[PDB]
Amino acid sequence: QNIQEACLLLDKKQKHIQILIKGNSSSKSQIRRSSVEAQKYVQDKLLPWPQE
Amino acid sequence: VKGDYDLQMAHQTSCSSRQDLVCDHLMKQKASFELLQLGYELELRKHRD
Amino acid sequence: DKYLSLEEQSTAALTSFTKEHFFEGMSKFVEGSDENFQLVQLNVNSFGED
Amino acid sequence: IQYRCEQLQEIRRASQREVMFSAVDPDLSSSTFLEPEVLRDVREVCKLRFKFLRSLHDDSISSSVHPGKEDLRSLSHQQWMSMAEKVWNTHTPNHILAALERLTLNSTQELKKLQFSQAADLSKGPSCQLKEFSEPITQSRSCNESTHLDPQET
Repeated sequence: QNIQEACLLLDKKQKHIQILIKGNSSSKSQIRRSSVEAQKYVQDKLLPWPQE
Repeated sequence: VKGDYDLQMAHQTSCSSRQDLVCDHLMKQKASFELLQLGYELELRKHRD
Repeated sequence: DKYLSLEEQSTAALTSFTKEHFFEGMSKFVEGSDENFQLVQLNVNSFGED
Repeated sequence: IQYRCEQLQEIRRASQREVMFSAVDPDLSSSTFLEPEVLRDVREVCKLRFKFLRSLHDDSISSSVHPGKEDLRSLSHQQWMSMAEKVWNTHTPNHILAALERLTLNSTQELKKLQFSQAADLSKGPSCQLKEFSEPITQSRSCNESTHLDPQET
């Protein structure tokens, strides 16, 4: 019975590893977007003010 | 039969420990990404002020 | 790009570690456990080819 | 405007300081190299966030949804946000990134050490030479009578 419960625990941990791998790939993609958003805000909104 | 179940239990405990090691590494990587992401949000707020 | 490349190398090292010791040996060990807890009555007839 | 220019010029001067991080040779014992403050502070913020993520993971595996754990999680997240914002205000972005690169390198070397230590055990055939696994940790000497079969009978 302990051997069966340990197999179910192994499967739950395996599902969580898959969720974490997918989450870290998404987070890496989101950091890249946030870098481009900050640069674009500086170019479109801040840099024009000295001429006015 | 006794000798086989002790062997299976030892094998499962080793596999469970190795899964926790993989989880802990992925969570450390996740913690570093969320720090970087907060850095960009704070920078964008200073730019708006 | 330097940081994200180091993080890819970290992820590749993790992937190597996961391949070497989860795949080649684990699948065979789980299938055999479904046999009922019959105290092996050595009944001659049913033991297969092994 | 002048006060804001002074603040940004101070961040620029802080960015120009090269942060020396010590070489990770594995066999070199204990020596007294002082850890860079940025590496310590980034490590503690990442470790606090890791403990928070781990507490969320342990609670997802243990089906004991104890309801009194949500308030403690919100406090842990606010404490992380405040420390992370403090780190982003005390240290330059270049130094924070270089500290993260160093932390990722250390994590990659820990994984490689774990690969080499388990490969050396498989090449020894079944000869039971129980040699000197020395140091660690525990034996909390308290416990009672019970019969537990010393099970390292081969």
